Amino acid sequence: IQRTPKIQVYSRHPAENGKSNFLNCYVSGFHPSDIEVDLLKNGERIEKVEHSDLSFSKDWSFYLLYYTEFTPTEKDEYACRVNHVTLSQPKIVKWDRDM
Amino acid sequence: GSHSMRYFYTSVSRPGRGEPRFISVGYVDDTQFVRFDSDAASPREEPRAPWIEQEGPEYWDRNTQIYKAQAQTDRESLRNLRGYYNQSEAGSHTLQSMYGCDVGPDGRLLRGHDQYAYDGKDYIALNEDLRSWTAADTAAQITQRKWEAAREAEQRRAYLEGECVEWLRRYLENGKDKLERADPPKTHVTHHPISDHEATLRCWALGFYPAEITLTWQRDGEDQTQDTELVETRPAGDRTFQKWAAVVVPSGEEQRYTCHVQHEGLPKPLTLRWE
Amino acid sequence: APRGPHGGAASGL
Repeated sequence: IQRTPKIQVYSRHPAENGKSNFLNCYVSGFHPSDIEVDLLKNGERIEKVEHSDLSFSKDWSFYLLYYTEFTPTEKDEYACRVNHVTLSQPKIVKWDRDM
Repeated sequence: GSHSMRYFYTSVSRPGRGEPRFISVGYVDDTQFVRFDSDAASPREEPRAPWIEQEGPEYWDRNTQIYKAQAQTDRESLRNLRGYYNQSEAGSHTLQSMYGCDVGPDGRLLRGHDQYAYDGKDYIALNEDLRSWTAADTAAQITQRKWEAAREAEQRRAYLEGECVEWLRRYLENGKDKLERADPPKTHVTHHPISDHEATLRCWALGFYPAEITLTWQRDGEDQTQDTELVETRPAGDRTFQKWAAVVVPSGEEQRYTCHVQHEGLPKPLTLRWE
Repeated sequence: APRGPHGGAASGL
């Protein structure tokens, strides 16, 4: 029995165009633990993205935080792209600073 | 108030790609403070919180030995579990371990935990009495009989009531500026037009620690559990957490909706409205 | 600190 990841894409602080910040992709609720996560800037993969140490919740499902420093603008689109055994194709979630 | 220490072990087999990987992380409450990874270049317990860095070389050495030994033990366990479920050697499997202690304000043991899951499902757990086990299935009953024969629960209990509590007390003392500090949520309500006759009200909670929070919408003082969209509490990356809750409201009816925030950093629960 | 294997051939599953 496997569990598909929940995905949230969001900033560390309320986004302000021109101000430095951190872009997060939080993946959680998944099993097994192998998972691939990309952060995308205008569709392309951001390099040297760091992540938290693998850990898990009380229901044994895993969670990871992927993060990178970003300076948001009104132009630039950001997203998180997630692959997992439970997914037939990569799942992309767009960054919406209202969410 | 209450505090917890928890270790989280994950062992994952990967036939054809080496021996199983063992990774451990340690937490006090919602604060990770150590890690160990058998896939590291030079596997060693490493500090992940400022207040643990003061521990001497003896600490890191001892704990590192414990993790390496545990990785080996887990590899044997994974072999056995394979057998217990009549599984081949070809598949990948996961063994997770979660244990630790909860203490109150006076530092006395409130509760101990020591449990296990195999391939994501509960396998065996030490009962609250710290003297007996609950097995989830006939495979775990084999583990249970083995541990009863070995009086294993007594060792687990000895750790939980002894070293676990004392180390937690020590960590709470050394990291008190963070571990004993609740950061209240910063809160606001946003308004997002959906259509001519409908809009979203979203109640935000930002920058709070620990993660436990209650965030609800009411319409005319009545809870809107079914009509509220509530995201999972998420880490900001600066130790703090975030959460929001949203409701769809008919145009003009916005002032009938209130957002309610409970958090331990809040002396009294907040009530917010749009603007 | 993690629980040490003082037992110690029986702590496995």
